[PDB]
Amino acid sequence: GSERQILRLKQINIQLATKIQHLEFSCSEKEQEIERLNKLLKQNGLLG
Amino acid sequence: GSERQILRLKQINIQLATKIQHLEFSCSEKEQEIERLNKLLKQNGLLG
Repeated sequence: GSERQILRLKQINIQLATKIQHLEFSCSEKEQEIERLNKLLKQNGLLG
Repeated sequence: GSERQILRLKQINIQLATKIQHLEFSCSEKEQEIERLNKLLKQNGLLG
């Protein structure tokens, strides 16, 4: 009964650990874009 | 025994699920930041 949770949680945790690495890269990619756009605004006089 | 192993797996689980929620919120806020920057660029003639 109860012990069957062990494999379920082990496998879910592996999936979640992988998902964290894919979201870290996606978030980082968006940060690089924000920096690029900020610079473009700054070079054009529009970032204060 | 197995009860304690399960408790530990659940704690890891919630730690991972909480980090995913956070990165989903962070990613979304960055996409909104990208939208706002793009709209500024568009208004100042920098996006064609």
